[PDB]
Amino acid sequence: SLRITRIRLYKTDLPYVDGSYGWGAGNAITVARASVVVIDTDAGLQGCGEFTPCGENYMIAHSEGVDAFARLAAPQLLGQDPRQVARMERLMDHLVQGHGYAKAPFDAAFWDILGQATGQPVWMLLGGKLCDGAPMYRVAPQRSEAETRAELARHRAAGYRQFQIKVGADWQSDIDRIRACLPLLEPGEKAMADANQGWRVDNAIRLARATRDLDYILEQPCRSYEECQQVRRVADQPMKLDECVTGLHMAQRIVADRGAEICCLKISNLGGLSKARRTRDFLIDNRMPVVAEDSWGGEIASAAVAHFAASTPEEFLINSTDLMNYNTRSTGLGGPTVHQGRLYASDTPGLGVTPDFNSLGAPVADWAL
Amino acid sequence: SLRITRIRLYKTDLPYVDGSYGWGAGNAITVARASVVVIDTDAGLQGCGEFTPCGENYMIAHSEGVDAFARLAAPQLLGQDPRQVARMERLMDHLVQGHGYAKAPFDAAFWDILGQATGQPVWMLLGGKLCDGAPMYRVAPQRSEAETRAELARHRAAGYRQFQIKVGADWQSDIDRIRACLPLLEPGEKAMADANQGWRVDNAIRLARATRDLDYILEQPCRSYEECQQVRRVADQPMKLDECVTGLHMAQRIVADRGAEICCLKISNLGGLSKARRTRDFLIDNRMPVVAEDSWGGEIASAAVAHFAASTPEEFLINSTDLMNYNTRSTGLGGPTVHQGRLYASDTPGLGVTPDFNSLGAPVADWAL
Amino acid sequence: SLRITRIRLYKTDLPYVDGSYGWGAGNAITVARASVVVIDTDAGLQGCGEFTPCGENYMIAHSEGVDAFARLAAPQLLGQDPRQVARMERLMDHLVQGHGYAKAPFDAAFWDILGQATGQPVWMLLGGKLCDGAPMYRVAPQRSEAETRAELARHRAAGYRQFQIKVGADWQSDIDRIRACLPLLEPGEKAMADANQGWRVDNAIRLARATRDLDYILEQPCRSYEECQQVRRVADQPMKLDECVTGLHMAQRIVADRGAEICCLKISNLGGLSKARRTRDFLIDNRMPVVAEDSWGGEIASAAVAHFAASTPEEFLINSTDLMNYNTRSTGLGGPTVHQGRLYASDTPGLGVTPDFNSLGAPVADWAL
Amino acid sequence: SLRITRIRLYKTDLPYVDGSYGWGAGNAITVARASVVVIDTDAGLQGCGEFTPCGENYMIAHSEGVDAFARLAAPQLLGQDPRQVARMERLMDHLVQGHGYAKAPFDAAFWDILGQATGQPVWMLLGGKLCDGAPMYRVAPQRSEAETRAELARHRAAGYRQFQIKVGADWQSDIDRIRACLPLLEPGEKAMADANQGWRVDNAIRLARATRDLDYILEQPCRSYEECQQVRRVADQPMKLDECVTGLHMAQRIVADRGAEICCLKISNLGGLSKARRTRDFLIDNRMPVVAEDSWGGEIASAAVAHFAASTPEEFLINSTDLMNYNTRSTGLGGPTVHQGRLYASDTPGLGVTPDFNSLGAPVADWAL
Ligand SMILES: [Mg+2]
Ligand SMILES: [Mg+2]
Ligand SMILES: [Mg+2]
Ligand SMILES: [Mg+2]
Repeated sequence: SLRITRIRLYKTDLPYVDGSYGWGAGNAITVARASVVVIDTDAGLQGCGEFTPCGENYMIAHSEGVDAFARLAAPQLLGQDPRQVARMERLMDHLVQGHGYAKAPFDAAFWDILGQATGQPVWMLLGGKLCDGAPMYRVAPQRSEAETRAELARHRAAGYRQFQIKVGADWQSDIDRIRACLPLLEPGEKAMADANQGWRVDNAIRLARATRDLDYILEQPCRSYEECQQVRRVADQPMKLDECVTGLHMAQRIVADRGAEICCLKISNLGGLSKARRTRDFLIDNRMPVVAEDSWGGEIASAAVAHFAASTPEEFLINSTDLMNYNTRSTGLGGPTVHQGRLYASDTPGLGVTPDFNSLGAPVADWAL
Repeated sequence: SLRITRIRLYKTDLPYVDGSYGWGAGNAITVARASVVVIDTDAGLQGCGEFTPCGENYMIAHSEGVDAFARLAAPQLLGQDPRQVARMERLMDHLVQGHGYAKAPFDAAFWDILGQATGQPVWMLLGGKLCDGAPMYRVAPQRSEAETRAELARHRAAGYRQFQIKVGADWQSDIDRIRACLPLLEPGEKAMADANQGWRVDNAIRLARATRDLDYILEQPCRSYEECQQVRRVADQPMKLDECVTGLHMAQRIVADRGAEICCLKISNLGGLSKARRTRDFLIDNRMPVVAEDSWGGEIASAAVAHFAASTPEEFLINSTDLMNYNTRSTGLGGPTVHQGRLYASDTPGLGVTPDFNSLGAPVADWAL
Repeated sequence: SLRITRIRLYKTDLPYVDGSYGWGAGNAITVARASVVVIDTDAGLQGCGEFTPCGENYMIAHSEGVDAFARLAAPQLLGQDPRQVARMERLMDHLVQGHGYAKAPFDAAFWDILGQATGQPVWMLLGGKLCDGAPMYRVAPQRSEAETRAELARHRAAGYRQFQIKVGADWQSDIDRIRACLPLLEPGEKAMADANQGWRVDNAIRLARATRDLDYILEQPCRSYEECQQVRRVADQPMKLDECVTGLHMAQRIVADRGAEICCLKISNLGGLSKARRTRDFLIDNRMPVVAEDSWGGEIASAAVAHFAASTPEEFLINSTDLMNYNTRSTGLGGPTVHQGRLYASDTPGLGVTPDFNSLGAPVADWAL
Repeated sequence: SLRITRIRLYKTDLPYVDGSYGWGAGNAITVARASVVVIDTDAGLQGCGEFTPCGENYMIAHSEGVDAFARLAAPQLLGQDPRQVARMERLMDHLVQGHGYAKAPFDAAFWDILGQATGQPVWMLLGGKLCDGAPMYRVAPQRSEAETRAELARHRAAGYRQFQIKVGADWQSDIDRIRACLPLLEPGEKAMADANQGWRVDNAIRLARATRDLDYILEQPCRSYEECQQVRRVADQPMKLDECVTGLHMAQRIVADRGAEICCLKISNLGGLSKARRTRDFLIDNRMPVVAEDSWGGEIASAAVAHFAASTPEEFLINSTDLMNYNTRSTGLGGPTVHQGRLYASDTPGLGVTPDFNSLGAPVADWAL
């Protein structure tokens, strides 16, 4: 028998590593606001979760929305059994409809507590270690042709075989970016051109027609699924859908249409690790390749990502990412590690992460039974 | 770290409690043939699982198929970590395609071992106790109409408030059998008419038109999904689909069509608890009412059923049944308990059931290292 | 009048002529396990049939399943009239649902008995000799450039005009294999790239795109039909479906969608010569090109293949294969022949084959009336 | 080895046993014009076939069309092997397109020859005796309440349990016919209202709505399939489709829509026994109830019908009919028999009928090798 005796909410800043990070149609990242949920039990077990967006207009999700949900839910979540992850899921969904991003860090703490109570890592409770090290990608580059060929060779020797070309702000120069990058990677390598919902549908098509002879992954060219499918009418490139993959309902529709070659799964865009796990399991059973990820964050959100990716079948997992190494600051102590281009989950009980209390500060809100 | 060190296959007879069990187009269960899989490990943890068909021609499943599969798979499973349920699932699926019924006892034994290794019941590893005592039904087999009135008094006495009327042997007398049964039930009580694929489409339509002024659940009127949809065109009765619900592919088709009011989920028909869980979770998310069951069997089969039912949201769980109480003989020691017409899962680690070695006899096959 | 008086089951090892057979996503048939069914009658007419899998995970079928089926069904088949193939078909399908592969050798033995009782070869009862010598293909060859050009020349000289490029284990080098083999063929000639369910959907699309300028038959690129259709969205190459063609239900779907250019018909994957003939005749009437085959096997299986091929209209028959020539051991005495790259059925009554009792050994099971 | 040496065409009058035969929207058949084909071989095996329309405007078929087909095709069939029924089918279809009704007597004669060459009845060559005595219907009656009771009592005692009401000339009084006939038959019995393509779609709907509380079979209410489907939008009655079922293509459409509860199969409307068998087997595999019959005719047409019925699975065979007993004159010697309201095929080799050369008179056309 277990009871939740306390809920606290922490908030901190996570500056970008380079200082400047561009995405989509001219968006700006410099500081990302983190929300850390800490849940305490009468047996002295404590779990932590995290939601951090990559921009406040990236998905149907913003940083102040975690506080507002917690204020309604946390008094109603006190005295309840936290290792019963699905029971907590249904209770949080009975308290407020939608708002999945805000429930996400609570759910990760519940999975963390389940892991500690069972003496097992989170990947074990998600089915086992189906992937020994998730493959990763490098977000490189932007620079000169001679510098690009050098930096790709530094990524190649480090073990990276997959590269993201960040596009979506100017379809015409994006054509030039794609055309110049692809002869610079060698035979076995993957390039994904992510527009981050950035192109208008006509301009997306012009780019597809101009790069029709080329082998790359066309990733989220437009905002809606319907615009993306309209681009797909012309585009033969393996299409990766990301921001529009908001849950099981959209996954069902992507499957019904065979509407993408890769589905990108962001844990908090799917509304928590419980819902993210169910969407991937559905997509895997329908033999759809997936990426296992979250929007942004430090060690705590990255620990959930690592366990999500390790529990994905190796045959169908395209990549994952090391979200904690995109920041100069931290949210938790521990989390996942990176070894030779691959992302590895912890094998210790729970999420393998505890809150970095000194980085976060005193809690901004607090509910004790 | 854990390894499978021994696999034993057991076979035993399970005689029916009321002599004959009339189901379908003229079939009968007097003695059902149980198949029990016992898995040993190097840490001394033992898991067990059971498949028992309710008739050898009922679904795409028969008792001798378990032996056949076990001969092919069991040497390949020795030395493997049975706690990693999804890894075993994919291993078994890599070794043979389909034949899910035969993989089902092995899958139940893994969830048993993982349960013991975590110190938790199977319902906790399936999400939590989302239902505290599954509302039960009792099947009233194909007998005379004067002696099913007394059987519905006998089953109501045992605390059941839901009754499955076995029909499907003759549409004409089945109309009479339905019309006589319905005014013999009190407020709050439900009836389902299960034809067990027995009716021809034209006859099923005739039955549906003749009983249009009545409230009962029309269950699997014909063999195929398509046939049942042809009936549904005319039949306004809530339709339960059962035998044709073979997996997630069918679940997807049923949801796309909104093709039933109830989907029955038999563990062995879905290919084990791992796959059953996922079809359950998919249907609940699409707000399809479910029944959590298996085909037939003793305490071991019933243990997996009870944990499956307990982790199903009570809002969407129509019923389950106590399979172990249909037989005069046992497969297991322990298992689930029933109290006032509700089925309760065990709260002890693992499945909460061990093999009844004295009832089972010497194993028919034994693989060790 | 005729009655089955004895059913015997034989099992034997069929080793591959060239050691190992590399198919699909990295699989190997070093030794195949043959299942031979032998049926005796009260007029002393004997029938025989064979199911042998090309890998135990190739389709929904394994070698131990025949044994399992026979144990349940054979006591019920004694005393029954084997000439009446549809009655026997019916009976089997009443005893078990699905498991068509296991029913397949029984069905072939019945067609064998009907042929002997009517004094006609099996092709005659299948409709007549609609093809005089079925075209064949060679697997060809994974070698040098000169050694390939020379080995294709000797197969060409021997009468072969069609070649199978075995692919499916590595999309990237599979591109190279297709690109290197096509300029080595001359122009009346046909290449089929069989991935054997090997590719992930995205990689199959990459391959199809990189070889869009090339004329070849793209064969079963992915596991499921839906995945193959997703590849077909992009690939203009004639598509051959094979392992997903499991029955009439699927053929209807394929025809409705116009979803392939060639349908590959494996006798045992269709559930026997009775269901294979009906699926064949359905596709032919809808003007779909067909291949007439089976999974694997000796002379007994090949005899069923040859008569199946001989009764396929020449205009729509793509090829067949000499399965008996892939092994170093025999299941049968007699069987079909190969002349100038073409497969010829026997013209003597029945299947044209008797069991090689010296090779088969002691029967593993024997039921007598 | 066998060769067609001689083809003869005969023509004869078959007067209706009860004067005039009222069907559809104002049609009457008093004398039907039979076309009998007689095929001789070099081994002295003779085969016969028959097509007789029930009215020249009944289906896409008339009596004079057999002559026309024969004059074009018969010189091209001399020297051919008649036992190879699919080779003959495909030769005919190569010589002319469509006109299957005219090919139908030739097809029957080839099945006759094959049965003689193999020493087996045609039902054996169509799979076996899957129905022992096909159930029959009586087209009765059409008169007063006192006279209908006496007529249904003699039919009941004679074994009949199924009754056709000939309607379709006046929807308004067809409502009254249905309404007055249905309560004059007991629990087990059945009744089909055959409008024989006769109602206009709005009138068919008015009839459907007026009788929406009644248990009968709505048979071919309108001419086209689409008109029938429009009626079916409103009509919950089991729908029987007949004249519009012209072949496999239409049977595929019917299956896809699940657009009927019974399909009526007329051998000559399907283009002969070969296509008729393939269409039936397809519908039975899709679990559609069928009627096995033909348009009209004497002992030769009825022999083919009885063999067609006998090889239809009894679970799915609704009824058949004794065509020879509707006429006062003969086309053949032998044919099927009737006992206790069931139609029985012959067990002797071939069709079980020879041409009644004395009734047929001089051959109208004669082709010799
Ligand atoms: Mg992205
Ligand atoms: Mg049921
Ligand atoms: Mg193939
Ligand atoms: Mg009719």
